[PDB]
Amino acid sequence: MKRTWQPNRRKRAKTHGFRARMRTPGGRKVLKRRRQKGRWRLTPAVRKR
Amino acid sequence: AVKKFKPYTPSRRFMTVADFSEITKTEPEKSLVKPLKKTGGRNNQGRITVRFRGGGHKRLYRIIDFKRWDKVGIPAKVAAIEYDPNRSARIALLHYVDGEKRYIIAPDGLQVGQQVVAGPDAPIQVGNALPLRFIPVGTVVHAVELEPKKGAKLARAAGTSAQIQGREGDYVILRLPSGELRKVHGECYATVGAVGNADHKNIVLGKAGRSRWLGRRPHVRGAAMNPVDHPHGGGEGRAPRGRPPASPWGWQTKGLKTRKRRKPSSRFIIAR
RNA sequence: UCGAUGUCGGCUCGUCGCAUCCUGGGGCUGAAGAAGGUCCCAAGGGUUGGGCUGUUCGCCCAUUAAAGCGGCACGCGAGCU
RNA sequence: CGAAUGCCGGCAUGAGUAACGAUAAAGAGGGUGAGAAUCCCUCUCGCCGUAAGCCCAAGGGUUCCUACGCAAUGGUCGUCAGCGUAGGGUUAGGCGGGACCUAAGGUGAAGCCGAAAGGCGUAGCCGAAGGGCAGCCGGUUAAUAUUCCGGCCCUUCCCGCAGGUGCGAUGGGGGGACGCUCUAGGCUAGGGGGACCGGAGCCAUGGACGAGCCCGGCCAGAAGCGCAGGGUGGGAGGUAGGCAAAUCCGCCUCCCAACAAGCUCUGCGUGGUGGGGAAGCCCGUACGGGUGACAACCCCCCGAAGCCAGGGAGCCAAGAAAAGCCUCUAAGCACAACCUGCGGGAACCCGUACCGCAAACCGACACAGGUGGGCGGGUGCAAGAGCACUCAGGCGCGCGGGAGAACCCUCGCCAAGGAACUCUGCAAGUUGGCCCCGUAACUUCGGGAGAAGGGGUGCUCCCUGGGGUGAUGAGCCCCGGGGAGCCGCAGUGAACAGGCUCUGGCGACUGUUUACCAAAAACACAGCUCUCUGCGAACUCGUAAGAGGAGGUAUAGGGAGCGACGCUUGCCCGGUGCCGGAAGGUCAAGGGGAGGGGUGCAAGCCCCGAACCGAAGCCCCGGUGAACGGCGGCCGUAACUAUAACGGUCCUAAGGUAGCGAAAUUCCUUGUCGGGUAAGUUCCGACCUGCACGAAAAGCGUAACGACCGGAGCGCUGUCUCGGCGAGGGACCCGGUGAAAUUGAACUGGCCGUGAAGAUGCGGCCUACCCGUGGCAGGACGAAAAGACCCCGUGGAGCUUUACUGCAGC
RNA sequence: CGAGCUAGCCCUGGCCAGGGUGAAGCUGGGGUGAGACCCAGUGGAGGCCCGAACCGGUGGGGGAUGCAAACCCCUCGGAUG
RNA sequence: GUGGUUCGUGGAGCCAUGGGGGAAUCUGGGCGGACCACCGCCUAAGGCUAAGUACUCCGGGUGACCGAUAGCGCACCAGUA
RNA sequence: CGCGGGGUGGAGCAGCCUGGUAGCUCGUCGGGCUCAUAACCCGAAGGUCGUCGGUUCAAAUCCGGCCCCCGCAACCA
RNA sequence: CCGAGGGUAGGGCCCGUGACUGGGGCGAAGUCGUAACAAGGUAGCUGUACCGGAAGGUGCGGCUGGA
RNA sequence: GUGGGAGAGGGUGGUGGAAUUCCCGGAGUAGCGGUGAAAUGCGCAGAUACCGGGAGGAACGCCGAUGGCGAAGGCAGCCACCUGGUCCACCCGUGACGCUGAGGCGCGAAAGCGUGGGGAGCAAACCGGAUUAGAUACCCGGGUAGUCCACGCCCUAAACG
Ligand SMILES: NC[C@@H]1O[C@H](O[C@H]2[C@@H](O)[C@H](O[C@@H]3[C@@H](O)[C@H](N)C[C@H](N)[C@H]3O[C@H]3O[C@H](CO)[C@@H](O)[C@H](O)[C@H]3N)O[C@@H]2CO)[C@H](N)[C@@H](O)[C@@H]1O
Ligand SMILES: [Mg+2]
Ligand SMILES: [Mg+2]
Ligand SMILES: [Mg+2]
Ligand SMILES: [Mg+2]
Ligand SMILES: [Mg+2]
Ligand SMILES: [Mg+2]
Ligand SMILES: [Mg+2]
Ligand SMILES: [Mg+2]
Ligand SMILES: [Mg+2]
Ligand SMILES: [Mg+2]
Ligand SMILES: [Mg+2]
Ligand SMILES: [Mg+2]
Ligand SMILES: [Mg+2]
Ligand SMILES: [Mg+2]
Ligand SMILES: [Mg+2]
Ligand SMILES: [Mg+2]
Ligand SMILES: [Mg+2]
Ligand SMILES: [Mg+2]
Ligand SMILES: [Mg+2]
Ligand SMILES: [Mg+2]
Ligand SMILES: [Mg+2]
Ligand SMILES: [Mg+2]
Ligand SMILES: [Mg+2]
Ligand SMILES: [Mg+2]
Ligand SMILES: [Mg+2]
Ligand SMILES: [Mg+2]
Ligand SMILES: [Mg+2]
Ligand SMILES: [Mg+2]
Ligand SMILES: [Mg+2]
Ligand SMILES: [Mg+2]
Ligand SMILES: [Mg+2]
Ligand SMILES: [Mg+2]
Ligand SMILES: [Mg+2]
Ligand SMILES: [Mg+2]
Ligand SMILES: [Mg+2]
Ligand SMILES: [Mg+2]
Ligand SMILES: [Mg+2]
Ligand SMILES: [Mg+2]
Ligand SMILES: [Mg+2]
Ligand SMILES: [Mg+2]
Ligand SMILES: [Mg+2]
Ligand SMILES: [Mg+2]
Ligand SMILES: [Mg+2]
Ligand SMILES: [Mg+2]
Ligand SMILES: [Mg+2]
Ligand SMILES: [Mg+2]
Ligand SMILES: [Mg+2]
Ligand SMILES: [Mg+2]
Ligand SMILES: [Mg+2]
Ligand SMILES: [Mg+2]
Ligand SMILES: [Mg+2]
Ligand SMILES: [Mg+2]
Ligand SMILES: [Mg+2]
Ligand SMILES: [Mg+2]
Ligand SMILES: [Mg+2]
Ligand SMILES: [Mg+2]
Ligand SMILES: [Mg+2]
Ligand SMILES: [Mg+2]
Ligand SMILES: [Mg+2]
Ligand SMILES: [Mg+2]
Ligand SMILES: [Mg+2]
Ligand SMILES: [Mg+2]
Ligand SMILES: [Mg+2]
Ligand SMILES: [Mg+2]
Ligand SMILES: [Mg+2]
Ligand SMILES: [Mg+2]
Ligand SMILES: [Mg+2]
Ligand SMILES: [Mg+2]
Ligand SMILES: [Mg+2]
Ligand SMILES: [Mg+2]
Ligand SMILES: [Mg+2]
Ligand SMILES: [Mg+2]
Ligand SMILES: [Mg+2]
Ligand SMILES: [Mg+2]
Ligand SMILES: [Mg+2]
Ligand SMILES: [Mg+2]
Ligand SMILES: [Mg+2]
Ligand SMILES: [Mg+2]
Ligand SMILES: [Mg+2]
Ligand SMILES: [Mg+2]
Ligand SMILES: [Mg+2]
Ligand SMILES: [Mg+2]
Ligand SMILES: [Mg+2]
Ligand SMILES: [Mg+2]
Ligand SMILES: [Mg+2]
Ligand SMILES: [Mg+2]
Ligand SMILES: [Mg+2]
Ligand SMILES: [Mg+2]
Ligand SMILES: [Mg+2]
Ligand SMILES: [Mg+2]
Ligand SMILES: [Mg+2]
Ligand SMILES: [Mg+2]
Ligand SMILES: [Mg+2]
Ligand SMILES: [Mg+2]
Ligand SMILES: [Mg+2]
Ligand SMILES: [Mg+2]
Ligand SMILES: [Mg+2]
Ligand SMILES: [Mg+2]
Ligand SMILES: [Mg+2]
Ligand SMILES: [Mg+2]
Ligand SMILES: [Mg+2]
Ligand SMILES: [Mg+2]
Ligand SMILES: [Mg+2]
Ligand SMILES: [Mg+2]
Ligand SMILES: [Mg+2]
Ligand SMILES: [Mg+2]
Ligand SMILES: [Mg+2]
Ligand SMILES: [Mg+2]
Ligand SMILES: [Mg+2]
Ligand SMILES: [Mg+2]
Ligand SMILES: [Mg+2]
Ligand SMILES: [Mg+2]
Ligand SMILES: [Mg+2]
Ligand SMILES: [Mg+2]
Ligand SMILES: [Mg+2]
Ligand SMILES: [Mg+2]
Ligand SMILES: [Mg+2]
Ligand SMILES: [Mg+2]
Ligand SMILES: [Mg+2]
Ligand SMILES: [Mg+2]
Ligand SMILES: [Mg+2]
Ligand SMILES: [Mg+2]
Ligand SMILES: [Mg+2]
Ligand SMILES: [Mg+2]
Ligand SMILES: [Mg+2]
Ligand SMILES: [Mg+2]
Ligand SMILES: [Mg+2]
Ligand SMILES: [Mg+2]
Ligand SMILES: [Mg+2]
Ligand SMILES: [Mg+2]
Ligand SMILES: [Mg+2]
Ligand SMILES: [Mg+2]
Repeated sequence: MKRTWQPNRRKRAKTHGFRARMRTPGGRKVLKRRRQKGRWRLTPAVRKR
Repeated sequence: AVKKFKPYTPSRRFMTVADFSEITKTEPEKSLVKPLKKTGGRNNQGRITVRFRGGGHKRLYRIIDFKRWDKVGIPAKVAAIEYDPNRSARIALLHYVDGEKRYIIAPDGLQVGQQVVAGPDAPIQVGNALPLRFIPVGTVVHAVELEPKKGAKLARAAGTSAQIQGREGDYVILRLPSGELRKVHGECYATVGAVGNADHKNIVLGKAGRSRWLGRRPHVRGAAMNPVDHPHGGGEGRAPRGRPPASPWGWQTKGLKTRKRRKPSSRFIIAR
């Protein structure tokens, strides 16, 4: 039947986006750590135009 | 009135509709004086505070005039009488001679063509509005104010009305659609007559949908749910509560009074 | 046997015991004959179809030479229901 | 290190075993090649065709096209590929999105709130398949084209000229601007037909040179015309309203219009011109090219759900906003500016390949699953997007070849009987569309109804009645009627298409639900009743601000129960609750200080501390059951017995009314009668000794409704007696690829014993040459899950309350 | 950190072939003092009916190291709310 | 009414404080564990102030530290696949 | 089988737990009123306390065993 | 073609019968009470309504066949 | 026809006063209620009785009659509107147009029913207190439907002269 992953570019940047994470105190920390851990990608790689 | 139906479908037998004869060939509302976008929504910021709402026909707000000392002395002619989805009372639209249009909740009687007005002057006739003092003790009246300049608030439901009782200082005793004798200030307007369309209390919704149309989702009894989400809940084949009847949140609901005790509004009240 | 021995009944499949329901042999009979009663020998084969109940079991209906009692993890769910 | 169902890794066993992913289906000839069932080509066959064909959007991100390649990927093969290497390929003022607008919702200056973090928040801003907005038809590439090219037609800006007018805003007004159902008129898309027109060709096999077969008879298109249709009154006075001002809008009052007459505005025809243009045949493809061709390009008919569109009518549940646009004026400015025509110039950013019901998206897979929008031909079947076949187009599902066992799956048929099957007619059958006859109890007059039960259905000829489009006609297309007659077992001859009835239980009904074992009698539901709430409402969320309630106001809002409708819902307020009681009793901080104490030489300083004054709550006095609840026992009595209308007595707060009753309640119980049956623990009707019904956790009924549950009968049948044969997909054999859970090691027999009590492994005896293949499941206390029952642990969680102790809240 | 699955609500769009049944209301006639009302014809209502799409998921069978960590076949509920 | 200190209401001071009341300027005020007397010690309600102390992203040195299942998760283009 | 409640004049009930004293209502019997019956009025009688044991100075009463009576329980499998 | 009849399906009326149930009539000397006729010891009767073992009571309006 | 008369004849709207019950203020105490007698009940939480004020419902004293009006059921404070019946005088008009009346249709007390409203007094049922052998009755203290209004039903009667 229908599954749980229904990709959607908008929803994805809108939710796990970078400006998205900067906006909140908890998300900014999410960035810190990922930066502090090394992670090549701080946030998901949404795309297209 | 109240239209009836032959049983050509169970439900549309007991079903009963209003009679919109009193509706002056109007329907399409009046831009300008209303309508405004009406933000429908069953909960506040986030959560749902009143339960069981949502869904139900889209609606446009008819921005009515609920404080008439706006036009003291300026007479206006009642133009139409139309339907208002936001209330039980039908409403009348009227053109002042000032050239301004505005709606008023329509009183029983008021016919299209009639002239109506407000102010200390104003003749005591259906439609006219005046400060409570200047109104004849005993006359009935609707659309009362509670405090000078704050707008109408009592007897505005379909065909409801309040009767003046006496005077007493800068105050005048009323008798609200509920039976409470209240002391209102003299300077509160109150347009004379009863609200009209009193057949409203007689409409037999009819089916399940009918309720759904007016935006009210099904209502489930506490008795149906479990202990986890309401007092009356569990365990075997139904049950008799098992304790003093209570609400989802738990306070008694078969008798417990609510008005907050030490309210300042107490002293101006006298009844039930 | 609880780091699992699936549990009632039914179905299918059997197989075994004899403390034998039938058929075979026999003694006594309050056995004239016919039909019984009762005990002894005997398990080779046989031991029906239905109504009701999940039923085992029963109680019926219609028959039969008879419509036997038990065991096999209340035989049989890596065979079925 | 030998064990931890240990951790990582490696390699075994099962095993050449199961599988190889829809039963839509393949056969051949010729290519290429080291190597072809699998790649290319041609012929034949088959499958899809409201798709398994096209066109968008999302998602994906080079998969596109081409050349060279097969180690791996491909469930086999592979010369092939969506795979490897390389190169190429995506072109916009008019398509979509942005230098436009607003929606929910975000964000948020002002402001408000919060220990901090932060939370709110009218303006504004952001926010879109919603509003607005200027491109149609062809042609070209191996791959892009509404983007390039051709033809034709538009839009903004900026600068000029030419002419008009008081021009002029984020401000005023108008407009934009709106539901559902049903719809008329005229068009278009699309489709059918043609004795007419245009075309290579073709007369086969008995006949046909014929108004024969086969193929095709269009596309776009400015202005102007025409045909539909949408919008809209025109004056003049007066004005105090549209938060300043308006000449605008609104409201009065007189005129002329009421008509679309007129203005505009779309749509459809026609249009200068521009393009396309079959079969067949010839070619070389991996495909397209050429000819047919000076191609013809005409006449009828059906016709939308699309267009005119803001069309119309009806109904209640009463149906976004803002901009563009029009208009109005304000500051300012009127040598500005704006409007109209005409030129010239300027016109940016991002997307554009390909897949896209799927091998490229979501499912670890080239996965029988899931995925929004538009087009979706013809014929027949009453209709249709149904069904059968078939255009265009696309496929034969990336292992094959044989065989013709058991068994399985899916399918087909069957003598006689037919429910004897079985928990159950589970399953399967019977029935089936349309037309016409004809239909009961009951009933809320609608219904029950497709009740039931019947007959008709093909083809041919004759006569004949209505329309529709054309003129009042031919044709073409729809509906009908009457009469003769033909052929088969059979005419909705294939496909799609209720078995019916009787009677109970529950629930009124349509709905809803345990996504992934329960679809129900459960939830919901209209409706009934109780209770709270006067509005800064009650209530809910929130520390607050705040919001919801509600831009509501007692005919309203919250909470509780009951649950259409009919007839009804008795008695108990003693206990619990809630409601009402300016009296009393108790009662905390606080007030009050009689009196006492500690130190001081003392003035003092510091402590206790009785009266008495002290809330709510509790106590106490009352009320209240559609509030939590409750609604008896033992004896005796009638002129046959029997039973008890009658009585006595004990105790309750009162001692279950009506109605119903062996029940979805009945233990004893298959109660006892009666009905159905040859036979009935079920079923139906009764009786009442109701273990342990009973009136809004409603009581007793109730037409209609039900994938609910029980009982019966008719019809029909492989359910059964009681099996049999047949079909295909597996199973089996051959070639190719090749798993798995499991596994202390094994050289792994029966019996009677024995052993921790159920032995291949111990004893005794019996049997037994070594190794496989298809089969059956009795066993290895067989595999699978550290038993989900039970107990245990001073293990854990969810839940309850007059358990304890707190907290919110009041 | 999550409502890209699922649940509800808010905003904005879209979809529902073709058949039945025939409510009100109209119009005509009948009726009356006026009515009620009764006949036709018209009309096109409805959590109405048959039935695709679509949304489901009743019974059975298959599947059960599956095509699939919910599938397939026949059958079946709703389908203008 | 609470927090701090060893101090859990204790005979409970001291130091901080949300609440109420509410002074004095050297003959003024606080403290020495309830309180009072005496004897003493300090001078609240403003602020700043090196050093000695902590840490190891980074550089260097040394190891009765490891030696590719060890040692950092990574000796290898790893916070990668 | 288990649990706990009950047997008292003719009938229904008290009386015990803090042992010594059996009470109420009805009925029964005698008398009265009435023409008579009942009602009513006046007087009277009536209990081995279910039984076998002992506990005490003394048992309806307290403690054991049977005898019937009633009410409850019988779950997880 | 019609057609006696036979078959099948569904209705209409009537008769018979049935566990059990409802009230009725009748049947010398069973039980309970006293409703009515005297002012019947609550004047009676009445339509209706609720209640009670029973006669019956009570509400509302009515009647003289009572005062 | 003309011109007059009486009337609680009917429907609608409005209005007045007496009394009851409740609430508020006052003042005031030790009992009030009730009956054959009582008790239940109410009252120091301040009753009864008395004065002041307010709310609400229903019924209209005197006039009133043995009277009037209507077809009956039935109809009563007062005012206005709409409206029916009817008697007299005058003998002007029509000119036999008449009587009854199966059926139909309308109306029809009280109680009862539906929907909504209202509810002071009263009051089935019901609860108490007495009475009695018992009382599911009479008597007493409470008390709900109903009694009142609107609309729609029901169609009965000692609807009796
Ligand atoms: N014929 C009387 C009708 O039935 C009823 O009356 C019946 C009963 O009331 C009556 O019963 C009476 C009883 O009332 C009276 N107090 C005692 C008497 N012994 C009984 O008598 C009855 O039984 C006996 C014996 O069996 C018979 O012989 C006698 O005929 C019979 N009436 O017996 C009657 C039947 O026979 C109605 N009350 C009466 O109004 C009605 O009209
Ligand atoms: Mg607007
Ligand atoms: Mg919130
Ligand atoms: Mg938020
Ligand atoms: Mg509910
Ligand atoms: Mg539940
Ligand atoms: Mg709870
Ligand atoms: Mg409960
Ligand atoms: Mg229960
Ligand atoms: Mg075990
Ligand atoms: Mg094991
Ligand atoms: Mg023997
Ligand atoms: Mg013998
Ligand atoms: Mg055996
Ligand atoms: Mg056994
Ligand atoms: Mg057994
Ligand atoms: Mg067994
Ligand atoms: Mg099994
Ligand atoms: Mg096994
Ligand atoms: Mg070891
Ligand atoms: Mg391993
Ligand atoms: Mg094998
Ligand atoms: Mg094999
Ligand atoms: Mg195989
Ligand atoms: Mg395959
Ligand atoms: Mg085909
Ligand atoms: Mg690639
Ligand atoms: Mg390719
Ligand atoms: Mg190649
Ligand atoms: Mg391969
Ligand atoms: Mg594969
Ligand atoms: Mg090659
Ligand atoms: Mg490639
Ligand atoms: Mg923008
Ligand atoms: Mg730019
Ligand atoms: Mg905002
Ligand atoms: Mg914010
Ligand atoms: Mg914006
Ligand atoms: Mg947009
Ligand atoms: Mg565009
Ligand atoms: Mg392409
Ligand atoms: Mg201008
Ligand atoms: Mg403007
Ligand atoms: Mg505007
Ligand atoms: Mg020939
Ligand atoms: Mg054209
Ligand atoms: Mg102005
Ligand atoms: Mg060509
Ligand atoms: Mg319109
Ligand atoms: Mg704007
Ligand atoms: Mg492109
Ligand atoms: Mg493309
Ligand atoms: Mg699609
Ligand atoms: Mg494949
Ligand atoms: Mg797929
Ligand atoms: Mg889909
Ligand atoms: Mg089509
Ligand atoms: Mg068809
Ligand atoms: Mg199809
Ligand atoms: Mg057969
Ligand atoms: Mg046959
Ligand atoms: Mg048969
Ligand atoms: Mg059977
Ligand atoms: Mg059998
Ligand atoms: Mg059955
Ligand atoms: Mg079946
Ligand atoms: Mg049924
Ligand atoms: Mg049934
Ligand atoms: Mg249901
Ligand atoms: Mg569901
Ligand atoms: Mg489920
Ligand atoms: Mg269902
Ligand atoms: Mg299910
Ligand atoms: Mg608010
Ligand atoms: Mg609001
Ligand atoms: Mg409510
Ligand atoms: Mg319920
Ligand atoms: Mg229910
Ligand atoms: Mg009750
Ligand atoms: Mg009580
Ligand atoms: Mg009480
Ligand atoms: Mg109480
Ligand atoms: Mg209280
Ligand atoms: Mg107090
Ligand atoms: Mg019974
Ligand atoms: Mg029971
Ligand atoms: Mg029988
Ligand atoms: Mg049977
Ligand atoms: Mg029987
Ligand atoms: Mg019950
Ligand atoms: Mg109840
Ligand atoms: Mg119920
Ligand atoms: Mg349903
Ligand atoms: Mg078979
Ligand atoms: Mg086969
Ligand atoms: Mg092989
Ligand atoms: Mg052994
Ligand atoms: Mg050995
Ligand atoms: Mg051995
Ligand atoms: Mg085995
Ligand atoms: Mg095992
Ligand atoms: Mg364990
Ligand atoms: Mg258990
Ligand atoms: Mg413990
Ligand atoms: Mg009609
Ligand atoms: Mg219809
Ligand atoms: Mg429907
Ligand atoms: Mg359907
Ligand atoms: Mg402390
Ligand atoms: Mg010190
Ligand atoms: Mg000291
Ligand atoms: Mg010091
Ligand atoms: Mg100082
Ligand atoms: Mg410092
Ligand atoms: Mg080393
Ligand atoms: Mg390592
Ligand atoms: Mg090594
Ligand atoms: Mg590592
Ligand atoms: Mg009969
Ligand atoms: Mg008498
Ligand atoms: Mg009497
Ligand atoms: Mg009497
Ligand atoms: Mg009476
Ligand atoms: Mg009575
Ligand atoms: Mg004359
Ligand atoms: Mg007459
Ligand atoms: Mg009447
Ligand atoms: Mg009445
Ligand atoms: Mg109602
Ligand atoms: Mg009274
Ligand atoms: Mg007496
Ligand atoms: Mg009384
Ligand atoms: Mg009379």
